[PDB]
Amino acid sequence: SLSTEATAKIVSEFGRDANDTGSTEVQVALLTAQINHLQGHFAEHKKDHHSRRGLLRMVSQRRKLLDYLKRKDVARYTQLIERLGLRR
Amino acid sequence: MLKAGVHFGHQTRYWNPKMKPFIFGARNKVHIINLEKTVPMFNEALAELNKIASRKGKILFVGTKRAASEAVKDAALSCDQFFVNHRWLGGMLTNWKTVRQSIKRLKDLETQSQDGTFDKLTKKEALMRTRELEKLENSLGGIKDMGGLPDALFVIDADHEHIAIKEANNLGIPVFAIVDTNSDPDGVDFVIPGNDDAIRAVTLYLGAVAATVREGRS
Amino acid sequence: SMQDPIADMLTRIRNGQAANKAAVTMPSSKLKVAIANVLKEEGFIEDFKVEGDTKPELELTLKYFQGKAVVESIQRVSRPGLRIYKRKDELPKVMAGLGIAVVSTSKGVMTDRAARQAGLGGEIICYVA
RNA sequence: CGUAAAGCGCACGCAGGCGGUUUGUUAAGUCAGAUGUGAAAUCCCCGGGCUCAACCUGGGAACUGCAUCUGAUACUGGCAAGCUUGAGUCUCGUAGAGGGGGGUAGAAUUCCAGGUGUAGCGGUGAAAUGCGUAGAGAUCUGGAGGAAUACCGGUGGCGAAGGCGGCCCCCUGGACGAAGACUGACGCUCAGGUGCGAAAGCGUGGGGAGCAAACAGGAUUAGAUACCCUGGUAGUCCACGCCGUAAACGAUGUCGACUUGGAGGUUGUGCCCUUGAGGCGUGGCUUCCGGAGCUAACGCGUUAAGUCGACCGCCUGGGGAGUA
Repeated sequence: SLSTEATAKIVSEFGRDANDTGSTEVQVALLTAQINHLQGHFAEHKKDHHSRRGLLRMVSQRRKLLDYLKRKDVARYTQLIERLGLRR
Repeated sequence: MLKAGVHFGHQTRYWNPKMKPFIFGARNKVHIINLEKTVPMFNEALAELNKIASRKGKILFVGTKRAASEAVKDAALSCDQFFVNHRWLGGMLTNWKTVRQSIKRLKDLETQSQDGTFDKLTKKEALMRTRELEKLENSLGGIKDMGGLPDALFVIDADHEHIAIKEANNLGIPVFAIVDTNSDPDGVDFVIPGNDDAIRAVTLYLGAVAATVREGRS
Repeated sequence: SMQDPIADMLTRIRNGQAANKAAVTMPSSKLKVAIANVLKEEGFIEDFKVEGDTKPELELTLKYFQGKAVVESIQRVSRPGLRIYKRKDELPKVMAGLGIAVVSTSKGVMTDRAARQAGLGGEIICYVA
């Protein structure tokens, strides 16, 4: 699911450092990466509910990473959604 | 202090938590007691029995297992205080008012059978009283002399005689128990780490107690 | 999730006293020793010592007159659910006044019995008996 | 609040409540002293006055408060800067009836067509219904279908819960362990809200072997709108919608800390001798028995009903009624 190579590009273009595995904006980006893909399995296969519970985890969890950022570095949050085209 | 190679530590894979201080652990999943925090311990055990012993004490030895009984008998009437080796009637102490009356049956028979009243009846019928004499001798025999109530109740085990601790520590008679690394010391007054299930060890304990008991008499 | 660490620090003793432990440890914080400062200072718990530079974990040593605990009772009061502050003139007595109560003044955490005679009072934390 | 009344069936989650650790700061909460206002009578305390009393009455205390000034700064909050245990991301593997889709194989069931061949077959406590000389049942050969996956299979595993089982492939969720990396409290819970949610049932449309509500027939019985027997519609099966209730039950809310043992099971991983089915650790999950303690008892017992802390839900006699 978004295999190792697919991952590395996200951190790469969201690189504060090589092994910046854990910065937020990287995560949100990965979250974005998988979710956009995941709507590929759910366009069809709509009845696949069990997977849905997992998809929900990511979205909402990603959201929780949003609000942490906003109240911690608006320059990061504001640069972010405007480049990852968020907010419906 | 290691005068013997059989007291060292034994009894099980299934220990009992309350036996935690005094331990080494070896192969076969058998604990080996830490004799180091044993030797000092029974010394005052040996000592404390003596102070009341020298005060013309009333010491009880209780044993069972048929492989622990003999040494006790060999050691208690050795010169002095009373013992019990066969199945000790649960209640010889906390209900001694009733057991005491039993001895009147015994002291009768014990005398009658050999010079007194044993044959003014039919042999098989007169036989029945004989068994009762042995039957009384078998269990109650070791207390006949006791009278009143104890001053101390030395024992070999804690579990196999679990009925002692809950009783002896109920009228308060000071007990002295060699608890295996299996038993529960809770009620025992002077908990002596050691082995029950041995024989060369137990006659050492008896032999250990046999010493100062022989001084107490005064 | 471990929202009242002091409650926990109170908790540990009551349990350690139950199981005849010898010493108990915890993620020691600035506050935790302050309470510990008192407890030892009045003699309910034997000596404390703290090791650490990144994981400072105090080890409070208990105490026993007999095998029974010496802390017959201990009780977290000021809950994060419910802060309760009492005035100088409002300070209660615990165990006819012989059991002590740990209160927080503006002179630092200190037994009410001594904080009473500092002439002021504040947040009550726990009791002991 | 396991069984007595009472943990929503389960999950995500906004408001709300609560929050790890370090330093500085601020002074909201908190706190000390003071100040003003807190009407009197009434209540209380020592008095006093009617012969006493009730009653009157002097003086004090008190009126648990509110606003302001002045500070105290532990704790709590705001704000600023951190830190790593909480939490989360990546590197690599491992196990799994997790979920959806699309193929597929064997066994049997009934059916239908042939060959053979002949009076029963089926059934029951004993019968009859029914099927059969227009030739069954039996056996052989073959085809057509539908639904379920023996053995493996196990107080095994997986999933939030409902639930999940032949094999294969594609799509896809979660979990666990290693040695490190990295963000640096990003948390815990959550009325309302959203979603899921056995079975039976509803609606539209496909299927229909077996099973089978309803119903039919034969029996049983005193009667037998049943228990039994022969059949049999819906239904169950598939798709898409719907319903949202169940003894949706470990009758045990969620998260977290702590608190003596024993014996198995399952699944990772470190080491010693794999020197030979091993021996010694370290983690996840799980089964029975059990100690302190707890509970009304029964029992729970490191996965507590023990010891606390955060948040929610819920109870307040029986029937009436889970009804109007």
